Amino acid sequence: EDLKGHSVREWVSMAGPRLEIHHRFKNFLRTHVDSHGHNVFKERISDMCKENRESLVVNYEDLAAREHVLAYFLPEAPAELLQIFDEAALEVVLAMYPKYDRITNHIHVRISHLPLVEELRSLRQLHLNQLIRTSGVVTSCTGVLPQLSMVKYNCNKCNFVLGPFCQSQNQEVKPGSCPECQSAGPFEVNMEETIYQNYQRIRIQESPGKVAAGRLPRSKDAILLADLVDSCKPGDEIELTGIYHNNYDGSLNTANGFPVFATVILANHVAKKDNKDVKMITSLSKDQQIGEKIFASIAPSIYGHEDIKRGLALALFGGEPKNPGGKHKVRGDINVLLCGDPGTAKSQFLKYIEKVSSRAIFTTGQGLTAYVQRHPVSREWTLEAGALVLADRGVCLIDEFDKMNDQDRTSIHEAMEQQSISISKAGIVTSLQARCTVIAAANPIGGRYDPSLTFSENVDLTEPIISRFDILCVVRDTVDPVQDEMLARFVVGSHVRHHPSLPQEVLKKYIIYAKERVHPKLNQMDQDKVAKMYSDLRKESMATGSIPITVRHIESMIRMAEAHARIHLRDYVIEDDVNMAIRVMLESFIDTQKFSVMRSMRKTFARYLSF
Amino acid sequence: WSLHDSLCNTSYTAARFKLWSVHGQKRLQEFLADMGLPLKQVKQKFQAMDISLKENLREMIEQSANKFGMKDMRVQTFSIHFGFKHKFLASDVVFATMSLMESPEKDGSGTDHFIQALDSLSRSNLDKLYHGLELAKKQLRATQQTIASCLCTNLVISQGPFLYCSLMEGTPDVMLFSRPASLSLLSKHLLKSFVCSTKNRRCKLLPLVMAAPLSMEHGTVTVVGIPPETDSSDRKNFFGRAFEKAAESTSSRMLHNHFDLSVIELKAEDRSKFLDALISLLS
Amino acid sequence: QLYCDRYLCDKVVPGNRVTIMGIYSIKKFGVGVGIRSSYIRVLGIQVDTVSPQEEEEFRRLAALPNVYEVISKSIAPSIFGGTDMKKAIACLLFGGSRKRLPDGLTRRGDINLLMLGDPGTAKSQLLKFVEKCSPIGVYTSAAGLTASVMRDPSSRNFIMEGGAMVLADGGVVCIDEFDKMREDDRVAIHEAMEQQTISIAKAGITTTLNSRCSVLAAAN
Amino acid sequence: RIQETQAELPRGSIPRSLEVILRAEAVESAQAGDKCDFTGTLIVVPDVSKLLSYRLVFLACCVAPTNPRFGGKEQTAESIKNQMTVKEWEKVFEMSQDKNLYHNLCTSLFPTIHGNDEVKRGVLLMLFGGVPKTTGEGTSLRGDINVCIVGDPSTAKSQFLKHVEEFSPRAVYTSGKASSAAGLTAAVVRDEESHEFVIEAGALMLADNGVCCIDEFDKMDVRDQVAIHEAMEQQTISITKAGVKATLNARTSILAAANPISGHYDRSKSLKQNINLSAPIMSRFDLFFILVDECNEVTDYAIARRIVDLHSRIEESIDRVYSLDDIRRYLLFARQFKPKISKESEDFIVEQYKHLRQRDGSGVTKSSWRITVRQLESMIRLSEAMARMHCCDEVQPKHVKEAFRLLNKSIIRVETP
Ligand SMILES: [Zn+2]
Repeated sequence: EDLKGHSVREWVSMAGPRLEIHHRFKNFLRTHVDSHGHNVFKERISDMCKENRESLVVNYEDLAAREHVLAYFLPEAPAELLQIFDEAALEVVLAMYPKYDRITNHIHVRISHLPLVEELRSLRQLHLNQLIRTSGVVTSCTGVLPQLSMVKYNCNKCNFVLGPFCQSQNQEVKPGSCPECQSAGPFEVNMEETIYQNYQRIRIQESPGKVAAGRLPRSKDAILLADLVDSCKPGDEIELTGIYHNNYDGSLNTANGFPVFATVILANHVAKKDNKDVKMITSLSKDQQIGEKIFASIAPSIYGHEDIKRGLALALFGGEPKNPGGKHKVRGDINVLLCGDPGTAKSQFLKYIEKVSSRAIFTTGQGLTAYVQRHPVSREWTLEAGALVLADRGVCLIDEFDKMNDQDRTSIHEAMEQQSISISKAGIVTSLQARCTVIAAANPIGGRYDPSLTFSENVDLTEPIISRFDILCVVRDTVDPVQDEMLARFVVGSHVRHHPSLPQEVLKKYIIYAKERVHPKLNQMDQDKVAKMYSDLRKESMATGSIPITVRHIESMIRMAEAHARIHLRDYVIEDDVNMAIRVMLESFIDTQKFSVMRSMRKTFARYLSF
Repeated sequence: WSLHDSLCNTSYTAARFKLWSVHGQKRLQEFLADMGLPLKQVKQKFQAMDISLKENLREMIEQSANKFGMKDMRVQTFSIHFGFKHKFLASDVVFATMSLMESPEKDGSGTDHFIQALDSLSRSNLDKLYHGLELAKKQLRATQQTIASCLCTNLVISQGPFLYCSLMEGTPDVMLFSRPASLSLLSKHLLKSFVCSTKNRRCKLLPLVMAAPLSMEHGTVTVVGIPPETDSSDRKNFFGRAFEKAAESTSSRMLHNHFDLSVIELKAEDRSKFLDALISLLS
Repeated sequence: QLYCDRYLCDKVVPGNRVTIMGIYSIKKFGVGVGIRSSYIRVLGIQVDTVSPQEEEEFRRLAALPNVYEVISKSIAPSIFGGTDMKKAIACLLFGGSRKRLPDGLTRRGDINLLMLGDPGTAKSQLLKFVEKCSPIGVYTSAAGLTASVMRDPSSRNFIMEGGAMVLADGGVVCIDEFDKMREDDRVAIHEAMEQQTISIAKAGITTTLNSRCSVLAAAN
Repeated sequence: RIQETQAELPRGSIPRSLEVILRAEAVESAQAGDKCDFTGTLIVVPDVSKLLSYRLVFLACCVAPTNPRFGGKEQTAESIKNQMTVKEWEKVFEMSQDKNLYHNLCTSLFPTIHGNDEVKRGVLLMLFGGVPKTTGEGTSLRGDINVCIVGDPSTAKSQFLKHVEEFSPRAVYTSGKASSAAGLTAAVVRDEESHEFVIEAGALMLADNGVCCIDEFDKMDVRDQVAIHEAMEQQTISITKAGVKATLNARTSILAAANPISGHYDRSKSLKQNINLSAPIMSRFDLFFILVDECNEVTDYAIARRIVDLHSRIEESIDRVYSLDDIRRYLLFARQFKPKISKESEDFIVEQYKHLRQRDGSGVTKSSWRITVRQLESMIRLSEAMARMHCCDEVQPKHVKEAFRLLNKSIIRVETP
C-alpha cells in the first residue's frame, strides 16, 4: 500500500515509499500518449535539449489522469516530491541524451496550472508549506544577485577546506570546529569550490480591478531561483506557483509585540498572462482594393469620420524610416494631433488604438521621463522608466495634451526631432533611446472650435510644437437630419446587444505580418511630379495671410508615401499613391486655415488636384 | 571561425540540416545537444573553447552524424605547422587565396589582385594570408544568404531538360558574384542545396544553368553550366558545345572569352532568343 | 563594477568604449540570507576609436589661391542657400587669438553668432553639423547651462553645479529657442558671454569657473 | 486601529484611539471606514525590546456591525427575496404594484421642500441608477447618472444634498473649499513601518457604488477640478507615483451643487458664462437644474409657514407614506433588474433624438449648452432608471416619453433684451 498511517511529509521520506515513488514517476515519464499516440515527454524533452534549458514542464491534469496517488501526495508535502521528480527526470534525459552531463547536470520539473487558482489576500496559516497558485501584478525586482548553494569554507590555521554544507533560505549556514586542528574560529568562504546560483526577489500584489473591490490591495514576496530569474518586469501580470514558506523575523516581533513570522512564496513556475499563413494574405493584398476594406475595420463602433479613419490608418502601420546618406536623420514616425469640440469620440479613438496596436502605452496630460524612485521591495533609490521610453518602438497615446506643464512641454518637443533623451538626474548621467509615434488630442478654446481664426488659435499650443506633427485633423459637429437617424439607430442598437441578457483576427495578424515582410523602395520618377504643385501652391498661399506647404510638409507627404507599402505590400513608389500622398498632405492643411481662405484655396485646389 | 558559424556555412551541412527553414533549424540544436556541447561554448571562437571539450571532438562529431544521415564527414587532407601559433589545414590556404584573387571591390586593372594573391603563398607574408581569411569568411556568410533566397522563393525554374535560375540587383550582396569566376562556385553550391531540398525525382537529376547580370552599360549577363549533380558524378561537363551551337543558331552576340568554354557573356536582349534555341537544341 | 590596479588606473575616462577581460568574483569583507556582492577584477583593458606628410595636405591647401571658399562649400552639404550663413561659421571653427597686454588685461579669443528667424527646422541640421565637426562641442536645448546652487539630499546643504559652458574648454556650444531657457539661466548666460567666467556668490558657494567656449545661437 | 465614534466625543476634544487585535477566522471582518462593534478583553502588553513599559491593547474575539440594516445576519433578486420577512415582502410587492409611485417617493423623500417638482424627480432617477454595460472589446459604458444644481442664493440646494446623504447608505458628503485632489480620488502614503509607499482610498472611492455629494463644486481649485474629471470620464482612478502603479475602480454617482458667477444667475447668457467650471466637466453631467429665485410673494408665505411649522413641531411636520426604512428596502430590491428595450421603444427613442436636435435649429430661438450626441446616450439611461423604479423588466413608451419630457425641461433658452 502507498498510503499508511503516518504524516504525508514523513511517509514520503521513508526509504520504501521514496523508492516506490521514484520508480512510479519514471513509468509515467516514459509512457504517456496524448490523444494521438505521441509520447509527449519524448518530443518535449527533445525540444528542451535542443536549447540547453534544464527545466521540464509537467501539466498537472495529465499527472492526475495517468497517476491517481502522486497527484494527491503532491500539494501536501511538495518540498520532497519535487526533489524526487528531479532525480527521475534526470535519469530519463541522461538516457535519451547520454552526453547531456556537459550541460548543467541538474533538472528541475515545473508544474503547470494546479486546479486551485486563488486570491492573494485569502492566504491564511492553513497553507504553510503547500503548493499554491495565485495571480497578480509584479511591482518590483532586484538585480540578479548570486547566492551560495553548496558552500565550502577553509580553516585559517591548517589550510584545509571544511565540509560542503548546503544553504537553506532561512538561516546562515554554520560550520563547526575544524576536524583537523580543532581551530574553532571565523572561517571564510572558498570562492573556487563553492557553487552559486542565481537569485532574484520580487514583490507581487493584487491585480488593480480584479479583487480590490472596496479595500486596499495586499502584496506578497516571491523568490525566483536559478532558471527563473528575469521572467517578469515591473508592470507584468503573472501567475505564480510556489511553496508558501514562512520564516522567523525578529523585527516584526518588536513592532507587533507578538511572535509573528514573515512569509514568502518560493516560486516554482511563472507563466505570464499578457499580449505576445501568408497564402491567404497573398490574394487578400492582391485584391487591389484593400483600402476601402481596411478603412472600415478600425473605428469599429464610432460612425462617420471615414476622413480621419484614413489618416489614423496611415499612422498605424507607419511609413519607412529611411536613413539619409547625408547624415540628416529623417524620422519614420507618423504623429497625429486630433482636435475638436467636446463630445466627438476623440478619447474612444485613442482607446481603440490602445487595443488594436501592439506594445502600446497610454497617458493623460493632466511621469513622461525616467525618474528616481525608492523601490517598494529593495528599498534602494533606483531609476524608473517614464512614459516615452515604454513606447521605444510602438505608440504613445497622449491625452489632455493641453494640460501639460511647462517642463512637460519643454521635454516633449526634444523627443520629436531627436528621438533620444538624456537624464543627468540625481541617479546618474545617461542617454537612452525613445522612438515612438505620438497620438494626441487637444481641445478647442472657449468650449467650441470656431473656424474664423486659424487652427493655431483654437488649439492653445506652442507654435513650434504643431510643426512636429504630420497630420492635423480637425473634428467638428453636425445637425444634418438624415444622419441623425443614422447615428442614433447605431448607438441605440449598440445598447441593445451589450448587457448580460475585416474582423479583429485578420488585421491584428496583418499588422504583425505587414510590419515585417516589406521594405519599400524609392525610385526617382516621382521626384519631379510634385514640384509642379509646390511652385504653384507656394505662391497661392503666400498671396494671402498664410504660410504655404513648407519642407516639413513635404517630409510628411514622403513619409506617408510608404504608408501604403504596408497595406498593399506594394513597396514600390508609383504615381498612384503620390496622388494619395499629395492629396492627404493638402487635406491636413486646407482645414487649418482662415474663413474665406479655407474655401478659396478649396475652389482652387480641390478642383485643381482632380481629387 | 567558431564551431557554430562553420556548421551553418559549410555547404554540406547547410544542405542536409536544411539550415534555411525554421522547421529544420532545430535539427542543428539537437545535433549539438547530442554531444554535450554547451550552446555558449559552441558560439565562441574555436581557439578559445575550453580544453576539456576538444579532446575527441573529431570523433564525437563523426559518430553523431551517422544518427542524422551524414556518413561522409571525415576527409583526408594535410596540415602545416610553422612555429608557435601557426597551424593551417590545406583547405584554409585555398579558401584564402581563392578570395584574395576574387575580391569584389576593384582597385585597378585586372592584374592587381593576382599579384596580391601570388604574394600570400610565401611564409614571409603571413599578414596577407591572415587577412585573406577575413574575406573568405565574409564571402561564405554571403553565400548562404543567397542560396537561402532562391530556395525560400523558388527561383529555380524547370525549363525542360535543365533547371534554370537568375538574380536580381536589388537583393543585397549580389554585386559580389559579378565576376565570371566567382559565379561557378555559387552555382555549384546552389545545385547541392537544391538536389537535397526538392521533393521531385526528375529535378534531382537535371543540370543547372544560371545567369546573372555582368555589365549594366553594355546590358549583358554572364551564363554558366554545370553537370548533373550526384554523389559519384564523373564531372564531364557538356555546355561548351551547347552554348556555342545555340549562339550559332540564333546568330546573337556572345563572347567565349575565358579558357573554360562554359562561361559566356550575353546581351540582355538575346537572353530568350538564345535560351529557346538552346532548349530545342539540347532537347 | 570593476576594480583596476597599478598600471590600469587612470587609463580610461567616463564616456569611453572598452573591452574588459576580468575575473568575475565576489567581495569577501566577512533581501536574502546568503547573498553576496560581485565585481569583475580587471586584468586586461582596451579602447575602441598628426604626421609629417599629413602636414603638407594642410600646407598646400592653406596656400592654394581659392583657399577661402573650398571650406565654406563643404561645411553644409544638406542645407543649401545663402552661403554667408555658412561663410561666417567657417571662422568660428578657427577663432582669433588670445592676447595679454602688459596689464594682464587679456582679450577674447572666440566669436558668437545669432541666426534669427522662424524655427523651420532648417537650422537644427546646421547646429548638429557644427557640433559634430568641432574639436569640442555641445548642442543643448538637465542641470542647466551655467552653474547652479542646489540643496543636496545627503548634505542637506547647497552645492555647486557647473553646467555646460564650464565643461566646454575652447569648444563650441550650440543653442536653440533662445526664449525657452530659464530666466535665471538666461541672465547667467548673458553675464558669461560678457565676462567669460561664472562666479556665483550664494549660500555657501563662492567660486569661479572659467567659461571658454563659443556660442552659436538660433533665435525665433 | 479604531477611533472613538462620533456620537461619544465629549465637546471640545480630539478623539482617542486604540489597537485591537483580531486573532482568528475573524481576521478580515473589519475594514477601514466601517463602524464595527468589537467584543473581547482588554490586555496589557510589554515592550519586547527589553525582554518595563506597558501599554493597553484590546484583544477582540468577535466583531459585528453596530446597527444591522437587516437584523437577520451579516447577490441577486432571489438571494435577497429569501431574506425578506413576510411583512417586508408583502410590503415591497404592494409598493411595486402601487400606481402613482413616482409621485409618492418624491413627496415621501423630501417632505419639507415646497416646489422644484422637476428637481426631486431627477434626484430619484439618480438614486435608482441605470444599467451598467461592458462592451466586448474591453471598454465600459457608464451606468449611473450624474446631476448638478445651479441656482440663486437660498433656494434649497444644500438641502437636497443633505437629504440624499442622510437617507442613502454608503454615500459621502464633502464641500469643495475644504478638500484636495489627493483627498477625493486617491493618495500615496509612506508607511515607515513597512517603509513603503501604499495607496490610501479617497472620498470618490469609499463611496463606491453609492453617491458622492459635492457642495460648492465651483470653489475647488483649477487643479482639483482636473483630477475629478479624470475620474468622472473613465470611471477609474489611475495612480502613478513614487513606487506605485495602479488603476482603481470608481462607480460612484456625483450630486454636485454650485453657484453662478457673481451671485445671481443671469438669464441672458449661455451656461458657460454663468459658471466657472471647466469645459470638459460640463459635458460629463447630462442633467442640469438651473434654479432662479424670482422672489414670488406667494412662495415667501409658503416657505415661511413650513419653516415655522417645523420649528413649532420639533419632531412632527414630516408625516409621509412609505416610511424611510421601507424605501431603503424597496430601493435595495428594485436595484437588481436589468430592463431591456423593445423595438417600438427603440424607434421612439431615435425619433425623440430627432425631435430634440432641431429645436436647437437655427433662426427661431436659441439655447444653452448646445445639444450633442452625449444627450442621447443619456436618454436611454434615464429610461432604464425609470423602468427599474416600477420593478419591470423592459422599457416601454410610457417610460421614454417621461424621460424625454424631463430632459426637455432641463435646457433653457438664452434671452436677449
Ligand atoms: Zn583547521
